[PDB]
This record gives sequence, structure tokens and C-alpha cells, in this order.
Amino acid sequence: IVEGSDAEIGMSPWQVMLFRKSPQELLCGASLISDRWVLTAAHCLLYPPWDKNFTENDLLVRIGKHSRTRYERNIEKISMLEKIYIHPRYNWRENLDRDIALMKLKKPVAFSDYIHPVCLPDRETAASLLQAGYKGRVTGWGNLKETKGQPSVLQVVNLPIVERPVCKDSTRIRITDNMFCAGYKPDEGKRGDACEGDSGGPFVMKSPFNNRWYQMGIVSWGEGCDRDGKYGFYTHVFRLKKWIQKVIDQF
Amino acid sequence: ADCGLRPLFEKKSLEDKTERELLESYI
Amino acid sequence: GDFEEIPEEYL
Ligand SMILES: *[B]([O])([O])[C]([C][C][C]SC([N])=[N])[N]C(=O)[C]1[C][C][C]N1C(=O)[C]([C]C1=[C][C]=[C][C]=[C]1)[N]C(=O)[C][C]
Repeated sequence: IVEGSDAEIGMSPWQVMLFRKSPQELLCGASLISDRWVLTAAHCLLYPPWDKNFTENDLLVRIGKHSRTRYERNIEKISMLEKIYIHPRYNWRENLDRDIALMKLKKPVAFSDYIHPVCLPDRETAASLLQAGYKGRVTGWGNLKETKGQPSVLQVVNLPIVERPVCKDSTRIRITDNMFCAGYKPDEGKRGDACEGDSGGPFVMKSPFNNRWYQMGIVSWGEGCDRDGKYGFYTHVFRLKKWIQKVIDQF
Repeated sequence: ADCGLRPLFEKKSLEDKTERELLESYI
Repeated sequence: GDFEEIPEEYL
């Protein structure tokens, strides 16, 4: 995250870190949606242009973390993957359309003060909150800029959803209904954006109707980070909820 | 179910430092 | 060198 701030303790207890076993590194962000299901971006697991195609045993999931590099003894929980499910029509060839994937945990993770699942939006909540101007919140351990480098702890930044025509007019990439962009315009002054390493993490919103946090998007792509005139693009979670439900229901 | 309710915030009726910014944008 | 070692009950 660029132009964010340190997250408060237990501020994002559904935050998950996708960690490569060897060489040991942060792969992406993710989110906890139940005690055995983790949501992330498909391109975090499968991206043939860069020769990325991770299998289950290549990865680990670290839940309840704050510090980026330290092993948070007695706080963070580490889970192995049972199975990965990538959207069948995930478009890695062109524009990352339907950039979503689910990961089933080998065993349920125990909830705590630092581990707790986020909600997934129904049609009404989506209809009510996914409006241009309304702000969401993105969290991750990704880069702090485009060339410091990486944070010591989980970063957070609130960003407004941007009008679909503005999103489309800011890039040459073909945008779809399975995406939405967020961030401030050059004339707005305020800054912020997700960056490399933040992919797969959640863009949440706190419903004012029931004061619950809902994951509306998944950090997907962007041309650079926090560039004037550019916006961060996110996977439209509600639009792909039927697929999510089907997977969890069937598996 | 209990989803989206943070143990260290909503569960204790404590607000984080910037969640108000979100609320203020839901006009 | 970046990341601290995971205890070996898992890794
Ligand atoms: B992620 O994996 O951590 C990363 C996040 C990028 C910045 S997000 C922002 N500023 N809000 N995701 C990406 O790198 C994705 C995965 C494959 C390429 N991609 C990009 O963001 C591309 C733009 C693009 C290329 C092909 C299809 C869709 C979009 N960005 C650049 O080419 C590299 C900087």
C-alpha cells in the first residue's frame, strides 16, 4: 500500500498472507471468509505469462498477522492448503477478468481476537454500497511505492469507488462488469493505492445498516501504483458470488 | 454469521481511527 | 533473510 498508514491491532482480522514455502516470501494478500475458506485473486496462483502456477503444497496461509516478516508467536496461525479452486472463466490471457480463487484449508483455523472472518455481500448490500464516491478500505503488506520499500506492519488506506466511465477512460485495458476501480482523482489531492504484493487482499466496506464489514472487492491490477490519473482495479466479489457459493456448497 | 464483527472493535463497541471516514462517504 | 523462520511443526 502507498500513502497508507499502519493498521491498528486486530483492525483487519480476516487479513491473510499467502506465503511461498521456498524461497520464503510473501506472494499475496487474501481474506478469511470462514474457518476453512480463504479468498484471493486467481493471478496470485495462476499467471502463465510470468510462469506462475502454484500448487497446494507450494504455499502456506498465515492468519492473524500484523508484522510483515516476524513470526508472531502465540498470535498468528499457519494453515496448509487442501485444495485450490480458480474461477473456470478467469481470463489471464487478456485483462484478468474474473480474477478470483478460493483455497480450502486442511483444517479449520481457530478464531481469536486477531482472526475472524469477513462477510460477503448479498445483492442489496452491494447495490447500496458499491456507488461512486463511497469509500472502501484496502489492506496489505505490499510495496509502499513504485521504485521505503516494504512495510514493517500491515498497511491500510481508505479509497473512494470511482465512476465506471472514469475507470474506463483511465486505461487502454478492456474493463468488465466483474471489475470496479477505486482511488482519488488528481484534482482531489488525497492519495493512496494498492501496490505490488497487495494483490489478493480485500477491499472492504462497513455497512451502515448493520455495522458489519463486507468484502466488496479483491486487489486485482493497476498500472503502477498511486499514479495521477490511474486507479486501482478490484475484482467485483458480489458479481462472482454464485461461483463462490457453488464451490463451497459442492466442496 | 458473526462475520464482519471484529473482536477488538465492533464486539467491544470500539471504533478504529478511520472507519468514520467510510461512514461519512455513505451519503 | 527478510522473513523470520516459521517454527517446524508446520514448515
Ligand atoms: B499484485 O499481484 O500484487 C499486482 C498489483 C499491481 C498494482 S495494483 C494497484 N496499483 N492498485 N497485480 C498485478 O501485477 C497484475 C497481475 C498481472 C499483471 N498485473 C497488473 O497489474 C499489470 C496491468 C495488467 C496486465 C495484464 C492484465 C491486466 C492488467 N500491471 C503492470 O503491467 C505491471 C506493473
